[PDB]
Amino acid sequence: EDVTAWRLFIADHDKPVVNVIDALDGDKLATFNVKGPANLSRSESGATIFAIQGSAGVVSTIASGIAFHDHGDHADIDIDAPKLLPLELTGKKPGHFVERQGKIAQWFDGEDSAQILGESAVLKGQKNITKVNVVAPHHGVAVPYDNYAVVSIPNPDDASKRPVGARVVDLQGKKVGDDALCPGLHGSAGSGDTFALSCETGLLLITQKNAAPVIRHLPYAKTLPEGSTSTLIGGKGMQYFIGNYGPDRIILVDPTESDSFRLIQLPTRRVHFVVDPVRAKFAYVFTEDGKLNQIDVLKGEISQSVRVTDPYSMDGHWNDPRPRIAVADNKIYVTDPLKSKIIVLDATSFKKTSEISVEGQPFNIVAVGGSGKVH
Amino acid sequence: VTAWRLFIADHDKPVVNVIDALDGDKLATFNVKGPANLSRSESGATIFAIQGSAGVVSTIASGIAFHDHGDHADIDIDAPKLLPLELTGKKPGHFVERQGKIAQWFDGEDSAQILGESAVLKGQKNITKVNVVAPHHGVAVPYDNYAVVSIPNPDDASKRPVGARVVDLQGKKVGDDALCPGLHGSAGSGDTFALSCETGLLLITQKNAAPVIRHLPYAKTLPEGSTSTLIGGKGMQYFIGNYGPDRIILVDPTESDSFRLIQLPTRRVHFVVDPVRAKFAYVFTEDGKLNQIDVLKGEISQSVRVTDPYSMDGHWNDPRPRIAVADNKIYVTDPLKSKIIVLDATSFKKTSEISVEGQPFNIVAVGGSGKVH
Ligand SMILES: [Zn+2]
Ligand SMILES: [Zn+2]
Ligand SMILES: [Zn+2]
Ligand SMILES: [Zn+2]
Repeated sequence: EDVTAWRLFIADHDKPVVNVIDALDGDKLATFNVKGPANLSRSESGATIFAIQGSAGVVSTIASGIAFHDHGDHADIDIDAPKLLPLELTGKKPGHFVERQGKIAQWFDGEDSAQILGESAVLKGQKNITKVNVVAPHHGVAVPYDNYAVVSIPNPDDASKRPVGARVVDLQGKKVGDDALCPGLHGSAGSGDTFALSCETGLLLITQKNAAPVIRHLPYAKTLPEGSTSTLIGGKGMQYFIGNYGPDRIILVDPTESDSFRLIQLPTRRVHFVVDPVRAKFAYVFTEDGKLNQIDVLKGEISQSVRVTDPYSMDGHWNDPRPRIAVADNKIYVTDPLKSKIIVLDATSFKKTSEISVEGQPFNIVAVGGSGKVH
Repeated sequence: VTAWRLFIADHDKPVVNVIDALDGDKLATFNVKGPANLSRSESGATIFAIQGSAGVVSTIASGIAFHDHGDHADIDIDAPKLLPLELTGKKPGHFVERQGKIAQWFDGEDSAQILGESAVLKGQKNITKVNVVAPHHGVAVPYDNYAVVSIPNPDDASKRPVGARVVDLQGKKVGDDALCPGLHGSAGSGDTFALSCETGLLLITQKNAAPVIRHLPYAKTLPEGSTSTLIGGKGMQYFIGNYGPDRIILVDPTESDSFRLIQLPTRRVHFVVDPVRAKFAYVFTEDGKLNQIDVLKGEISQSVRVTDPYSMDGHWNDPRPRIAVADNKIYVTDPLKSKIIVLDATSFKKTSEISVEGQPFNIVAVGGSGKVH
């Protein structure tokens, strides 16, 4: 038969719980108790979910229960119950998580090393870690490559400031080549074979073929107004990045083209954004007015908006829970933490079709899934 | 005299259209029983329309065949036509032709079907049924008086097969099992046939005895990943496989360092080899680009945007482009726009868009050049 399966993973803002919900009909598949409130990341394969618990000093790992086999003209889908895996990563203040092609790099803001591992080992229940020295504890990022990593460089005068650039290291932590300076580095995302790190002058763009990774700097277009990016997302089916650019602007970046940057002005301040992995021409931004906004990436504009929640005006209460967006199959999911629900929209009509009740303050959300044959 | 033809299956309708590759003109439309995957014979004389949901494989005389004088070669050009021969059985799957021997797998049967290409064009339905122990999603490779067949999982055959073995044409085991967990992916290139699995490749060769299977493990220097789908060089001996969805591996079975990795810009939608200029292969990626692979250099040598993006997320059977090479052109189906894009294989410049009613999807090309008089 032919089976479609998608799952939501939803972290509570206050309680150390991750809920798993069937995205297609909203029923509860599992509740996992962890140590602290979590931020969530999925692997590219979708087979693992990582729950980063900064205040608890741990990263927990969940087997999503959905995995695929690439068989050319068809795909197979393997479906099992979601489960908490034995793999935990421990260290002071876990921060940015980056996974690509099964390679995993977990940053720890309070440690002098990042932890590199692999998804295939994790799924088998093996913990096989490489600790890579990052010189001094700082709020940084590590990007995993074949036999190398790219790591942020701590500010040499006060490591509590933002990092000052990035460098290639081998997996013994040995610097390779020259430092790529990028003052005020913060923000990271991948899109296809290109990884981006944002800073005050532009983006660092990283690729790897059959040698060490190569870092190039793309400065912000001179046609842009003053600003810089501190948070990034990356297209899935098409190569691009979207960054913030001040609190009510975003930029769209094409790393494959010379006419690289386009500015979109939002009517109110940005709460969250995500790309649509299924409909590659679209991304979504949620704004403080309570509206979900459809971004037409190729036209470089907001193509439509719809009210989903009451306003979450962020001026003055920057720390409180706010909506987060996920996409699964042909639906868009928006958490409404203050109402203990998730709003479900049809992606193409851009209208609400259902809502899912989730006790607590459902906050961070990621989705995995697809369809395949079952023989 | 030159003649090339394209056979194009609709994604949803039981239709196979035939187009003259040189001017784009529609030549024929064949109505079959269900939506078809398409395979061609090595000779190009026959096209096979595998209709999984319909329980049948139909056979089409392409209308282009070659016969010799020794060497030389004449090109015999006729209208394409449906042939009476049909293979029937539950859930036809993998088609493997090797040297005019054809092996058709049926996921729902306990036997695979072996036949000759010649015997099809001559109207003969002489099917040899080779027992494969239990129904499973496997593969059979035909040899002279033997076949190599996948081994079903002994627990439940519903899982992926666990290896391959040589059998006689009754299905009686010959020799020892070649274990290869999670076996899937099959292609031939020159004197070697490859099956991929989670530990590496099985490589099959044959002289005057049973075929011989050896295991080529993935090089320990490779990143984590595995291969589950393969294509084989035609005119140069190599294999190309996936290695996760946005990478391919190039495999040279004659080199001790057999594996070379290539990073794709985005995830792979389809790939084929170039049978005319054998040092090239082509990968279509979800970003809508066609990528030329220079196999000798081990690199992507050029890329061009051909379609809108077709993300590999969604459903596995959302309609997406497929590639075929004919003469000095490359053809890319664009199912959601009811058309085929034509590019010059050297310059990668688009020369034509051929509209085809429906959702043109799977595509294969046959043809060549010979004398007539
Ligand atoms: Zn298959
Ligand atoms: Zn399969
Ligand atoms: Zn941060
Ligand atoms: Zn002649």
